[PDB]
Amino acid sequence: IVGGYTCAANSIPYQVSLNSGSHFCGGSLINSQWVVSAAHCYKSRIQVRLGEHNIDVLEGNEQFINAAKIITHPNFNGNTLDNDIMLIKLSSPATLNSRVATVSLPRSCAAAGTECLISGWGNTKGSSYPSLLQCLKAPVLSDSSCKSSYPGQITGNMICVGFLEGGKDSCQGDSGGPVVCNGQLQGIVSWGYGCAQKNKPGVYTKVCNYVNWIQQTIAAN
Amino acid sequence: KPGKCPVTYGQCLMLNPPNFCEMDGQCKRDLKCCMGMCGKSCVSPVK
Ligand SMILES: [Ca+2]
Repeated sequence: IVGGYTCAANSIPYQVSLNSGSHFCGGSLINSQWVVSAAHCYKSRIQVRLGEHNIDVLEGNEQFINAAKIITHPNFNGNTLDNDIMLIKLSSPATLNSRVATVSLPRSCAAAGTECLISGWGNTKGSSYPSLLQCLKAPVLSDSSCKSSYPGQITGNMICVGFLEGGKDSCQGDSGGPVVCNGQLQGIVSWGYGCAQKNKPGVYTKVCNYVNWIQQTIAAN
Repeated sequence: KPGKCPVTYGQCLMLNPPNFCEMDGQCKRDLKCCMGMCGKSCVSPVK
């Protein structure tokens, strides 16, 4: 997160870290046993870390739970990043206290201008990862804006969230993390051209298109 | 292999994206090993 602020400790209880030796992606806890992330964050072995604030210091609050299964969207295109969504089943459920909670799926897609919270442990510039969870308030942008910034590359499954002036954006290491608007998961950190560049807002998987796929996939697993 | 890697424009927001190949010889048929939006993979060459 470039241009954001350090979150209050544990104020984003649905935010997870995906770890396979170190943090590499974010994720969103949507029920006690299921995390939603980006398909491009796929690894054959993942440990999910819940309750985190300082990813580099055990603060007591953490749950460390391995992934038992990992299901990428069947139509994921690794070359265009269309359908950039995956689900992770925890090998045992997380305990839901005040420091680990679920986030709701959307009831519908967010209107342009809806104000959202984006979070993660990605770079805050060069690099590198901050220790403490970062936070950034940002609005959904019109499809029109999104496609002027990235002509030909925005599918029906992508939304742009942020500022066209730049300065404020998700960055490398925020991949797979949440965009939450009026208490609903609306975006998954996916891609962009650099970070915080002018007319290059972040591109996000449009989670509202996947509500049924999420429920169906969970139902079958 | 003959041809160029395609021009790309975004990058996935992962620091160390996955590489599914290191050289063209690891790619079937006329496919090249190219950095894309998210790491290296076998893709069709351009002109
Ligand atoms: Ca910690």
